[PDB]
Amino acid sequence: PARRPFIGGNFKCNGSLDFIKSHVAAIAAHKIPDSVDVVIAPSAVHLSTAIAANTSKQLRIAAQNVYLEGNGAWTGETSVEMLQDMGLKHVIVGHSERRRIMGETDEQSAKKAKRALEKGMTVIFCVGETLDERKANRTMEVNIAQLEALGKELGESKMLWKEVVIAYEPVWSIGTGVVATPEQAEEVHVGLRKWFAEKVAAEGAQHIRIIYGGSANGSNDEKLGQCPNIDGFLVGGASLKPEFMTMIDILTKT
Amino acid sequence: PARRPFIGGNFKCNGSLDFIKSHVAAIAAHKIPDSVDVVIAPSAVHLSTAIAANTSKQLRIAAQNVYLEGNGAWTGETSVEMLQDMGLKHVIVGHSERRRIMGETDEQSAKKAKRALEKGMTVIFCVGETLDERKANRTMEVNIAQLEALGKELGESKMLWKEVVIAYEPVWSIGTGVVATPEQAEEVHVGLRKWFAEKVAAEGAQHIRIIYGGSANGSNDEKLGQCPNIDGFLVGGASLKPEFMTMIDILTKT
Repeated sequence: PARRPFIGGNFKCNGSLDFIKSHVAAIAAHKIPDSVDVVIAPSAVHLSTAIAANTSKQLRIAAQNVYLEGNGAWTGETSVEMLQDMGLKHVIVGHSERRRIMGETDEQSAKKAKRALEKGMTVIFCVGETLDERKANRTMEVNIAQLEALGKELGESKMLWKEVVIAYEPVWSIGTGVVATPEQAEEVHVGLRKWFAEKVAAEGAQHIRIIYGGSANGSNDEKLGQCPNIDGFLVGGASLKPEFMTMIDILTKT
Repeated sequence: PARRPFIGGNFKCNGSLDFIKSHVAAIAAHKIPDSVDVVIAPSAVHLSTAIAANTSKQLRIAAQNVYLEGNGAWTGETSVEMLQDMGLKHVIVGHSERRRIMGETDEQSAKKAKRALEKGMTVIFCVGETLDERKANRTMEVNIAQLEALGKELGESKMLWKEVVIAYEPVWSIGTGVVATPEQAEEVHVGLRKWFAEKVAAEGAQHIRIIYGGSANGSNDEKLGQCPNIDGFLVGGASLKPEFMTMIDILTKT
């Protein structure tokens, strides 16, 4: 049973018009196969610019964040319809930064993802646990509660999980001084697909994509691809460098 | 003690690319004097596009929000550096929608204005109280507090107030169509300028631009402008309508 390899690029709060132009062009030129999905998430101010630079059939732009309200009195916010009007398919939801740093609740992350999913978008729905929580031993407790909020919000319409790519962020290895082992990452991915099968759809638990946003590198990734329940990567800082193309290359070979 | 009149328009989380082009060009095609400061805030997604539609030499584009950190791991967050790279001089800060709905603290809003102010942006700082607060009679107290948090962050560099525009938006007034009588609108501006001379500076107070926000509209706008301490308007709903251009004519004539 094969799921489709999927790699995301998260630029976060990085870039200028020129860097978008030069970087997007860089990735676009890299030969991208059709067995693989490649997405990059530029900052909102750069969506229009990145999209002009994308001369690629294969690659597509995503957005880092969106709101749980349609167009309205929501200053400082983007809506799904603004995204779709610009021709965007993918958006990132639940990133650790917005959850952990910016006070974004599981409900807001789940409410946000559902809304987008209703309208046909693919959501990179991001979940992960911090070191305190790993140490508590609630690795599963924390991730599943993040996931369960999505199950609850999607609810009856479980068709929507189809457009969800799970992103596991090993937040506890982000300069905690602790790095992840491919074993530890895989163990989590197995544990999550187990939840989805057991509590959503056993049939569709083999079709969902779960990617490892966990300090994946040019190396230590050829290993990570090998992990069977790891379906690809959500790169962060490295998505701003040419290392990113190489990471793409690995996914294909693996 | 003459203040240069300032009218700002907030699209809020509204717009389509096509809409943005057409409207921005309808505004640019309007005769704007060198006497009045005009600024419009489209969504971050539409910033590039709005700047391209803008053929005016007086009109400026603004941002409805900015983050309090710089470039880096703030997924879903825009930075002043991104803004200035795009050629933006104005950003909106401390809007009741984000304050009263999304949980932006007073200091969160204060640290955003300061950082954007340090890098020489002209900040549209928003203050305002809820229907309750006004009834509890806590108007000046609330407006002062939101205003104080900026003082605290600014601290020694008090001149960063020079490029501050203050928008008092009654919380009750906004959207509910119910609005502030000129007697009322003016009442608040005196207290706020009272605060500024009192707490900040007595020469700079003469020059700080306090603009009135909320349900501003034709006919009504007219007396509102005549109020000698109301230096302009922050428009939401009508900024989207051809009405906005009319509003600028009134502001100047006044």
